[PDB]
Amino acid sequence: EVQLVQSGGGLVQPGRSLRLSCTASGFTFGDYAMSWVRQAPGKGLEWVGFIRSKAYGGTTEYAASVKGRFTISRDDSKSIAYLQMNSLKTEDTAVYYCTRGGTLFDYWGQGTLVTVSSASTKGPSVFPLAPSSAALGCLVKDYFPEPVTVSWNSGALTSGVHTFPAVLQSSGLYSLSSVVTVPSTYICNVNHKPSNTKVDKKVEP
Amino acid sequence: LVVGRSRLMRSLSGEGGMAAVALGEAAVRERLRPWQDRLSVAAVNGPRSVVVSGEPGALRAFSEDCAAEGIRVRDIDVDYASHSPQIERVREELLETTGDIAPRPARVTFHSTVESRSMDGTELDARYWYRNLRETVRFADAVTRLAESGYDAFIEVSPHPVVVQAVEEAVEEADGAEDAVVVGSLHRDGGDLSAFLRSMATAHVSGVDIRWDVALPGAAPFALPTYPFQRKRYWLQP
Repeated sequence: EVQLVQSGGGLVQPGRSLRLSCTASGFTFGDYAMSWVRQAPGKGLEWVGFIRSKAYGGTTEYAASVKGRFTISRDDSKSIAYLQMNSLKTEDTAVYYCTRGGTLFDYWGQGTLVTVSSASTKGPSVFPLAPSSAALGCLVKDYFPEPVTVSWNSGALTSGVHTFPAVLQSSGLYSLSSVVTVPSTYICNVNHKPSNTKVDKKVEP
Repeated sequence: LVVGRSRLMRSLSGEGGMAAVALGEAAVRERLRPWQDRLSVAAVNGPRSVVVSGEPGALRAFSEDCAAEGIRVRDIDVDYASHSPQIERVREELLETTGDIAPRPARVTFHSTVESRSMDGTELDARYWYRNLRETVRFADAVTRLAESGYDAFIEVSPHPVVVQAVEEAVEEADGAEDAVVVGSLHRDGGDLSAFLRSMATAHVSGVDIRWDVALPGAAPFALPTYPFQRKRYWLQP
């Protein structure tokens, strides 16, 4: 159907500003109200605010936790919706969707994932995992930012591998594990691209 | 690989040569076995054509020695003598120049000519390319027993085809199909697009499917006549 195009994600420092941008193609932007929904891991959808279309005023409404911290603007001549954020906090690393309509959330955009971070970039530290219980793997710890790629036998062994999402701990750095299963030489190759490092660590079977 | 092998073989160049002879297989082995300039043959283009490489003295002696008792020898203008025991004493520089390779899996069946078998993409390292550089390449056997595997389009990719004779005279005797097509890319007397298009059409008229819309990126289809039928008179009494 109609297309909502969204942009404005990236890396942020806790306590500064950032503005999104959402354009609309296929329908008249000057007749619909616009709502904003944030999505962060460990929680569901959350309405954060909405703005009214013209011929009905220009009143804007926000949530309790963001009233006085965020603002929403629009331009119907060039037909964009803007979300401007001041004094961002580290718990708002999220993907933002723009929804057509104030109450009937009829349409949802593709969204952009924007994150506020206090830690700098860092190379990973891959440690072997010796079985002391068949399965064997390696742990990628204390790296920044996403993503990282893990391979076994330079892309030869692809069966039985169980990579895991990098859950953010309480510190601010990422850590995941990659474990394969083999009944009973064995190395895992971890590539961190934005820091340009490639480690090949052998794991004891 | 290319540049490192190039100037590592630059150092030993100027010293020894190569000559093509066509007299027999173990025949030529017996001819130069009275010499010890060579441990194994250099290459085998066909069942009747071989190349002898090595030090200038023994190569000259064999060329002038067999010049009176058989098929004439063509001295190939090679500055060095590869596929010879001359390679061995210079391994270590090679190992320390190309000992940093990451072999990836191969999409298509790369059929080796030094291991005489279908290799995998993960088995390519410093000794693989050394072994390539040192001992024989079995090209005639490889093309013959690839022709038996069900391949009938030996398209060459080279600025000048020099192995078409060997390819045909090798595929001729294999228990497969005879109408396997062998075409080059460019010749001595042309490098334009017309010659490449003619080679492509020669490959196409024998079964290979060629997409011809790439060469006309700015045209529109025309209105053409229909198929000319060839008719006789079939008429049963009505």
